Amino acid sequence: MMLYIVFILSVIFVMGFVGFSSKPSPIYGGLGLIVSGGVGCGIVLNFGGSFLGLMVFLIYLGGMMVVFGYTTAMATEQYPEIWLSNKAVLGAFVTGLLMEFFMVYYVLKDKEVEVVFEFNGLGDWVIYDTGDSGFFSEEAMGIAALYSYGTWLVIVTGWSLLIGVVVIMEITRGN
Amino acid sequence: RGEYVVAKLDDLINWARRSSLWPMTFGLACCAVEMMHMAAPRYDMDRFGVVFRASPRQSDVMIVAGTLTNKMAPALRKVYDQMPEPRYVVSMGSCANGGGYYHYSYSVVRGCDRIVPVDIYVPGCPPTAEALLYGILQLQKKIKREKRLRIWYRR
Amino acid sequence: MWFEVLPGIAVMGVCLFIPGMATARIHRFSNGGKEKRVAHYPYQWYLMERDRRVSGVNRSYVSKGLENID
Amino acid sequence: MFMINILMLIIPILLAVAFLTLVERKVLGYMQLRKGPNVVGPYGLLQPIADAIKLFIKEPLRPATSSASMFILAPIMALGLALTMWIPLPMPYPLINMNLGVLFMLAMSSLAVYSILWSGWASNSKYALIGALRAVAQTISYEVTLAIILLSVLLMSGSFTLSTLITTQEQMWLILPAWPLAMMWFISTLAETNRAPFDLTEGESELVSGFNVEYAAGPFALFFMAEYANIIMMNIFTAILFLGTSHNPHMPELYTINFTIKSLLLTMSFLWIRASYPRFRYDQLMHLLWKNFLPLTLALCMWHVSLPILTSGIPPQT
Amino acid sequence: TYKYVNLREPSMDMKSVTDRAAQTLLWTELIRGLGMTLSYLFREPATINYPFEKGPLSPRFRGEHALRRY
Amino acid sequence: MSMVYMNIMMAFTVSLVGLLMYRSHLMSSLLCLEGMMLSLFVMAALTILNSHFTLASMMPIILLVFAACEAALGLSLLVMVSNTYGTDYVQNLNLLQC
Amino acid sequence: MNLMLALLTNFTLATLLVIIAFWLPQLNVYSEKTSPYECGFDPMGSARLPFSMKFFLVAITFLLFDLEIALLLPLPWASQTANLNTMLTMALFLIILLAVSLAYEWTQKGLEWTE
Amino acid sequence: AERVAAFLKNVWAKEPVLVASFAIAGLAVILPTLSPYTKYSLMINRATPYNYPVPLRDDGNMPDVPSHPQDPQGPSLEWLKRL
Ligand SMILES: COC1=C(OC)C(=O)C(C/C=C(\C)CC/C=C(/C)CC/C=C(/C)CC/C=C(/C)CC/C=C(/C)CC/C=C(/C)CC/C=C(/C)CC/C=C(/C)CC/C=C(\C)CCC=C(C)C)=C(C)C1=O
Ligand SMILES: CCCCCCCCCCCCCCCCCC(=O)OC[C@H](COP(=O)(O)OCCN)OC(=O)CCCCCCCCCCCCCCCCC
Ligand SMILES: CCCCCCCCCCCCCCCCCC(=O)OC[C@H](COP(=O)(O)OCCN)OC(=O)CCCCCCCCCCCCCCCCC
Ligand code: SF4
Repeated sequence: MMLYIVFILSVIFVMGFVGFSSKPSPIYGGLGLIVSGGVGCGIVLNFGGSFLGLMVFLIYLGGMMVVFGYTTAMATEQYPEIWLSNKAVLGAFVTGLLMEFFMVYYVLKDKEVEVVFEFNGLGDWVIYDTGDSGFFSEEAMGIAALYSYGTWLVIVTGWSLLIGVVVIMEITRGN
Repeated sequence: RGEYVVAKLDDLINWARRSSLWPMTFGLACCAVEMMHMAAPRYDMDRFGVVFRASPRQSDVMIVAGTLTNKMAPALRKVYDQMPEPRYVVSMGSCANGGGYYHYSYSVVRGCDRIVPVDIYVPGCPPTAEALLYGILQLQKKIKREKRLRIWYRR
Repeated sequence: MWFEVLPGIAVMGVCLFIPGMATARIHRFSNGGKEKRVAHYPYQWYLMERDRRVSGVNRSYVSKGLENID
Repeated sequence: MFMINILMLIIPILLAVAFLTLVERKVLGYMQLRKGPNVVGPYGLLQPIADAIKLFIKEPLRPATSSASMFILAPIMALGLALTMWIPLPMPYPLINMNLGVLFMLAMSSLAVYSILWSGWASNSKYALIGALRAVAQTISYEVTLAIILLSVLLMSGSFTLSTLITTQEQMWLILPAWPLAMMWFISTLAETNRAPFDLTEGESELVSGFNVEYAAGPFALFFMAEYANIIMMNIFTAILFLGTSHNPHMPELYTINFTIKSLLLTMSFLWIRASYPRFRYDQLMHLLWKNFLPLTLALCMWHVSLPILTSGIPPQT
Repeated sequence: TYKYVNLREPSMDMKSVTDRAAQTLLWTELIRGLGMTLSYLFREPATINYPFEKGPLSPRFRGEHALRRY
Repeated sequence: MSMVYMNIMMAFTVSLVGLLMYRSHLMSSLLCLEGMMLSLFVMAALTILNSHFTLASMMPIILLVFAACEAALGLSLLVMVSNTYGTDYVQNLNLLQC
Repeated sequence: MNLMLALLTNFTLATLLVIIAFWLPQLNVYSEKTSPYECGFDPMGSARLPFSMKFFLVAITFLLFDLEIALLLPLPWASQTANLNTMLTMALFLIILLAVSLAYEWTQKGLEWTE
Repeated sequence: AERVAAFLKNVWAKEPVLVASFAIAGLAVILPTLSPYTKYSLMINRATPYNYPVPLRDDGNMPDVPSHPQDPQGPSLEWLKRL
């Protein structure tokens, strides 16, 4: 049912994580993180944040494109490993999906599960707000306050990105 | 009737293949200069649907334009092999036909037909740009008379 | 001559014209001859879901004027 | 009636792409003192139909050294994402009316890059690999400039909605107030579409065929279809951004005719350019956009943040 | 006798520097390249309609061999 | 604590366990750090968007800004490791003994 | 619903075209046909060998600048605030620091590809 | 004034893109501090009614608060209709 779209996207979100957490060739690990970024954008986008969902997808699409170039230069071998070529990779991949299956199986059967925290399986739609906003997007108004309210945040992040460029040149200088 | 249908389908695929011939960008010797003039404005092979493409995996025709030497022969067979079918070979010039001026050389293959199958032989040294274009239009007529589906229909 | 290039542009132009025309006409057909209601913000969506209830036929594009008040 | 709307979008798109190949070959032909296709059909009108059939009845091969799942996923991803970048385009009414349509197209254009990287890598060929890593360099070159060029224009429109760009240009095209930004935007769509003089991922005379050297038959056609659907789309985007068309709600067809003509002319300029200029070295493309466009784009971004404030011309949020 | 092909010193007066600045920023010499290919688009192509038309030859042309009679 | 929070919190645990169990490639571990940041971004965005905490809506963006700095910093170190040994294997990083 | 159905149709059409490509044509597969392409001669080594990136430093810098678009894209909404003096100050400060980063790398030969 | 003019001409001859960049950016920082219209941008943003204007309970001692929307009291947008 489409009422569980958020839950169905979060299952793919975990499956993508098991994709790169099992650590095959970073080429295939990068693909797994793109799938998680794509569905993660979908999950966030269904809670009312379209800018946040599209932005994280946009940032991670460029992030894994640099990682792809770095994988062909410094993280490549003759036979890049897939989720089936190695027992250690395959073992961790099957284990991740089985735990995902059991958690999904129990939450949809009992409507509850207790692991550190107590989770509810009624559906994500039961916690949404029943009132409408006005003529604006609340997420957009909060993000636009960074420049009027977040003067201190803009300075530290701005300085951090500046020093970030200085640092990477220093680290990679080699002399 | 089933024979009528396969006849019309055969006319359709035969038409599509002869109207969209893509020669491989492959020339060896002087004969490739005359092949350039067939792409030049006067003859404009592109207007017949004949477009060069460099990758053997996107080519339908190989034009062996020039001399084939023993050193190059393995390379020719490789690029011919890497052509998805259906694939046709056109042999252009005396060298590619039977060795030409260099028939009796220690280092020349006496005809490209010793290495690959050949569909059309274009004579000359070099054939004029208009003589190569005759061979291409003669190849198209050869494709127009194929009976792939009709032969399948009565197997 | 160069004007022999025009027939290929006319066919291409007709193909680019259809998507815009089809969407414009399909929207009219699906909203009772009006533009499809644009709801970019919750206030507009709130009014569209109120139109469904007022229409009495579960359609937001069925308008009810002063004939429905008395 | 929504499924009919989808089909009335993708099918005409695939037909326009088919005849853009004819139009490019004839326009390149006449700029080269020749004719181009005129035999297969009257004036070559059946040439695209002959090419489509030829490619899809030809043998496709999976190279012995290829990674099959990624080798076949790449062409599917390319065409699936080239058709997905048309759904928010107002012509004048979008199929999918998005509040952040400009962001959506940016996100999809960054995801469509991987149809090149995975295509080239999965082929397990040296020329496909060299082609794939040229797409990494190309994306690093234009991505920052492209996004900030859009931002500068949107500071005069006031929203990320594509349909709002129609209202912004109701009195005047944005080419006038933003001609410096329109120049850089146009060059960045050439780089983003891998078009000459920035056709480096393929680079015929250098890499034979680049990232798709190992592709044959139908799978190759999907990459070609995706390539040509993108250039039309990136020029429809340009016409909406800088050459706004008047929208009369009672004559929505007049918008489409006028908007279609501008898109055709911008698309013709892509073919006009491919016939006129040599090819950049892909390290010279990086320096073009980081040392020339980025310094200017950053300056113009500051200028367009301040200009609305100091003139009292900040656009409405909605 | 010889000539230099690329031994020239550009002018440094403010009007010449500005002219080169306009060329760099406004792509004047690239726009000029566009104008040359636009001219060809409106010229008659040099293509002949083979096989209905044939490229000119001469009586000295060396084609297929033949044995003659008296 | 809806059923979505379970999967998001499980994603973080998977990426954490993935980061703490190296195979060979330093690049494979860098992906797990970027995976963990993605989970935290999603989990924070969900909580903030659901509670209508308007001003907090910028926090997830500030979380991505400093995730890139770390990711860039990790890549810069990976360049120097590769330049010294020709690979990004972590078993070569053993000259220093505890 | 509409967006999801539009995506399913685009990738279903893309998939069906690929399926037809592999099942309609006549195939004749043999070893030499599917060997890797290297202009006619056998490749000398594996395509999976390391491929040096000469623009690695510029690629790292792309990660940092690509995060400025996330911080800069909210500007159209930021201009709607009543605190324009503060908003315009921090908008220009943020863009300027982005420019100083470019100037530093440019002057320190950071944008030049390694030999 | 002679040596400085040499610097400007030299950069204008070798980095015309950068000369335009710094000139454009300089105007972005300077003009807002000088334009008389900058104050109206603040007023227009403050005059846009996103929220509902919640009424004030009338205790009988609020002479500057209107009782009806069309009363003379309260802020006026006459300036905006002419700006
Ligand atoms: C002199 O010394 C020597 C050399 O030195 C030069 C040499 O070199 C050589 C070696 C020689 C050779 C290798 C051969 C040389 C021969 C030549 C002809 C080269 C000379 C110069 C040229 C300029 C020739 C042609 C090259 C170019 C660049 C011309 C440009 C025009 C073109 C038409 C090329 C392609 C252009 C376009 C616009 C695309 C057309 C491409 C297609 C594949 C067709 C369309 C594509 C499709 C996929 C089909 C469309 C429809 C689809 C996909 C379906 C859509 C619809 C649906 C319903 C689905 C030798 C021996 C030599 O001695
Ligand atoms: C007159 C046209 C007005 C309309 C133009 C509008 C476009 C403005 C952008 C283009 C720049 C032109 C404006 C600059 C002044 C030009 C007039 C001028 O400089 O005076 C002429 C005089 C004659 O030059 P001359 O003596 O032969 O040799 C130079 C020796 N210094 O030269 C001199 O000797 C005076 C000293 C010259 C050096 C001054 C510094 C010039 C370079 C600074 C950058 C100018 C561009 C800045 C704007 C960039 C954005 C476009
Ligand atoms: C109030 C807030 C606004 C102010 C913000 C404060 C920060 C301003 C700077 C932000 C932009 C960062 C870049 C600034 C440094 C400029 C770039 C640089 O470092 O140049 C160094 C340059 C190196 O080049 P080199 O190899 O030595 O060869 C040429 C030698 N002449 O060596 C050189 O020769 C350079 C010579 C000096 C260049 C001076 C550049 C000044 C730039 C600011 C001018 C702005 C005003 C101009 C516009 C006026 C208004 C129209
Ligand atoms: S056949 Fe004649 S023109 Fe052709 S390669 Fe041989 S010698 Fe040269």
